[PDB]
Amino acid sequence: FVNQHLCGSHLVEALYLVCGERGFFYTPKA
Amino acid sequence: FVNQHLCGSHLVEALYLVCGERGFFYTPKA
Amino acid sequence: FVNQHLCGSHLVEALYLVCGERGFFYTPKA
Amino acid sequence: FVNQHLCGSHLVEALYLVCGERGFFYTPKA
Amino acid sequence: FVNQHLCGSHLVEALYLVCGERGFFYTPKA
Amino acid sequence: FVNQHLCGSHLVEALYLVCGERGFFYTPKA
Amino acid sequence: GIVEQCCTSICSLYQLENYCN
Amino acid sequence: GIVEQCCTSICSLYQLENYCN
Amino acid sequence: GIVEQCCTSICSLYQLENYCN
Amino acid sequence: GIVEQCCTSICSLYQLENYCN
Amino acid sequence: GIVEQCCTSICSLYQLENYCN
Amino acid sequence: GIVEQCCTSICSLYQLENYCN
Ligand SMILES: [Zn+2]
Ligand SMILES: [Zn+2]
Repeated sequence: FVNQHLCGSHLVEALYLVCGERGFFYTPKA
Repeated sequence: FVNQHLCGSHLVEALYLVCGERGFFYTPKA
Repeated sequence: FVNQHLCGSHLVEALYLVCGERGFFYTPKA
Repeated sequence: FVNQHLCGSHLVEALYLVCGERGFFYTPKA
Repeated sequence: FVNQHLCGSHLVEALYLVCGERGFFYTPKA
Repeated sequence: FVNQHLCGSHLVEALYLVCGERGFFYTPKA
Repeated sequence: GIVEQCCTSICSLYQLENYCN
Repeated sequence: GIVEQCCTSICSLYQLENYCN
Repeated sequence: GIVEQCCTSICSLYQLENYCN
Repeated sequence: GIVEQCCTSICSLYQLENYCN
Repeated sequence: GIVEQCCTSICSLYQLENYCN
Repeated sequence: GIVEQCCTSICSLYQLENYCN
């Protein structure tokens, strides 16, 4: 697998693909 | 606003547009 | 709801989500 | 170009790529 | 990582996130 | 049809729309 | 859940706000 | 309409140009 | 336009509803 | 193919790596 | 490449068809 | 955060799994 710049909605689509059924949390304030 | 039929990654997009920087939790069923 | 920067195709996807069945118009020339 | 089966937000994406800056009107049925 | 049900343009997105700069070949069936 | 700037995943979604069933190749190294 | 309701049935943006942090 | 035809059946990019401003 | 208010500057989901038919 | 398997059934990211250049 | 012609510079939908198999 | 590691800087698909529940 490779490394990339993931910003905005592109970043959460990546989170959806990786986590899938497990679900995930998006906390930019963290 | 109107009612929407959101499935798959289209739902996480909608969450990102509604919550923005506040962040959000995606928790699908087991 | 929050405020954001929406550009390009990301902007029309937002228009689709907000307008839905009502339809919408994208006129950058305006 | 080829024929495509476009539904939901995938249709507005295709409109944005074809019309570009010319803009376009999205008018689904009542 | 988890198993995913990818159709249409959602599959090319997943390919882009996995392959990145390495590039990839999209070859659907005849 | 018009001309535009297509970068990242937006570029491969365009390739999917134009090529469709023919398939395509994304080779940034080229 | 909200994830299932939006896809089997329909949901509103106001319902989706219940999931913002 | 074009919105319904593309989804129930199929449409071409040339048909979609009929909707550009 | 919508681009100067939402892309260059920032806009709310409510401002986007002004472009709905 | 991989394109059909992912959509009719399911596929993993590891299977998709077989298609990177 | 496709990136230098479509991302850095601008390209038409016709130029994108050169990358189709 | 996830934004400073994946957006500002670059991150791998493995680093994204730390944000999965
Ligand atoms: Zn879809
Ligand atoms: Zn983008």
